[PDB]
Amino acid sequence: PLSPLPAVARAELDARTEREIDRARLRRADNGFFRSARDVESVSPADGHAVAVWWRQMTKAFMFTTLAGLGALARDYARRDADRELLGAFQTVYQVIGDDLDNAAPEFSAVAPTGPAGIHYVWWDDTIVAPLAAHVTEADRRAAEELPAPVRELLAAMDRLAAEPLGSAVQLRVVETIALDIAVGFRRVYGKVLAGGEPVFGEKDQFAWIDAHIKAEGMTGLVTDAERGEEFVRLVEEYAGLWSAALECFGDRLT
Amino acid sequence: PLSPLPAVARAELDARTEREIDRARLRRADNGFFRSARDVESVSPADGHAVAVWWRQMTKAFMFTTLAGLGALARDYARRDADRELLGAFQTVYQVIGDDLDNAAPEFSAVAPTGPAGIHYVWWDDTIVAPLAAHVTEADRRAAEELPAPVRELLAAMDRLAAEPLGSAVQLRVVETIALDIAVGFRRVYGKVLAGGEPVFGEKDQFAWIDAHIKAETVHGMTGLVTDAERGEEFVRLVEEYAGLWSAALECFGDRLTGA
Ligand SMILES: CC[C@H](C)[C@H](N)C(=O)O
Ligand SMILES: CC[C@H](C)[C@H](N)C(=O)O
Ligand SMILES: [Fe+2]
Ligand SMILES: [Fe+2]
Repeated sequence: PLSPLPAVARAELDARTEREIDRARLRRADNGFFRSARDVESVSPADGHAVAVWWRQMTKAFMFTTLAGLGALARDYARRDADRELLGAFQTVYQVIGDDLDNAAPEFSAVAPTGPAGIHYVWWDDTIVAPLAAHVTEADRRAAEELPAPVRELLAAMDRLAAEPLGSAVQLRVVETIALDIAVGFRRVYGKVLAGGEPVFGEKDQFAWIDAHIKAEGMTGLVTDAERGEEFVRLVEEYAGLWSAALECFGDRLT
Repeated sequence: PLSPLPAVARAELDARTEREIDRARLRRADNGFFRSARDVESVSPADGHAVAVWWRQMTKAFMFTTLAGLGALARDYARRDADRELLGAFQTVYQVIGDDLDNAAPEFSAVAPTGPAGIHYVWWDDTIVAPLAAHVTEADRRAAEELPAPVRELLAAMDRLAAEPLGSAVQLRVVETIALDIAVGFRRVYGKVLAGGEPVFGEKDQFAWIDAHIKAETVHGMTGLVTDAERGEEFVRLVEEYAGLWSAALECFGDRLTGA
């Protein structure tokens, strides 16, 4: 009869994880991506396009490997009797993934393309990558798809967490924290990409994907014993560090 | 370059799949569960309770192992380029799971409890198993939890499909075919449970779980996830196995309703 840790023990896990995120240099003030997105004067199409391709692959992998992690947990709950407080947290994960896979929240369903075109990595590909690709060469496009080492390392960690029953809680706990600052950074960068001196993105609804996200924006509820709690913090530490290294790679390329 | 098979080959897979469901004797007129549910004059609390406990465990495993199977497919899609037609079929699996996990379809959310109390195996436990359990002895309650062999075999197949990237497609293809007849069967069975001379289910709203399932299946493809001919053969083999085990588990229900 599986149950979550007592509340006060879960509050401690929340504080420890909020500290690891601090420690990983992911806050609006500490990560170079959020800073460069604000500081830099203009962005070349090739630089903006490369970051857009990297993000497409990162968010694709985030969605699918978080769903896989939820499935790993589902496999366990098929063979145990999770109590209703655990089941509620399990439902939350399913609901949150539904933003990226099916535009669940009204902030998304009103504006997103329907069907598969609305899946968030596809919607990003169609509305950010594609208009930038017209301003770059095929050789550039192929180069952008050879992902840099910090992005590759984060994707490798997502593949490992795809098999971990704690994996979806780890990924959503970290990503939900930094999501809004990422979205605001993108709103800024792609307003500053210029081609014939002129902005590539110059209408309102070319930012639909980004603005829907800024509008739109407990996981420890799935920890069932103190040991799994320790594993949760260990995994958050690894994953938060890899996310930070990947976002600094964004900042470096934008300069 | 990951794409569904051409529409001609998928239509052929669909026909082979319908034939496997026919051969498994899962149709309305074939399976002993639907027959017994229509024919029996009355159902004892102990017999109704046992079937409801077995059902609770079967539908709990169906939900979690189908979601696990979707996760196994997600593992593969994380590193491949599935085209938009595959992605659309993937979205559909996610949406359909949401009925049981989150009462996604409006027919369900209009009556279901909110939060985890609305998960379908939990809602069944609270509204069907619990009122029946008031009318059975402790010995009988413990016996009901000793699941019979055909039920255990089906749960084991569900565990095996939890790891299979085709597993969610296999389970939904079969269950969506038989869901209406199962729900109608339960409406008939639990309408005929009497304790003393009184109906155990004497108020319309006690049937809410069953009536919602009947409406959702009434008022309203998985082969689209098959990406080559070798996977198509595996899909048909898995459907044959899984449909056979579903039919045997339902035959076990029918036997319980007609026992000496
Ligand atoms: C990593 C996920 C981010 C924050 C966003 N939800 C997206 O669709 O890309
Ligand atoms: C096996 C699933 C059946 C058809 C129903 N959806 C339920 O919640 O039990
Ligand atoms: Fe998203
Ligand atoms: Fe259901």
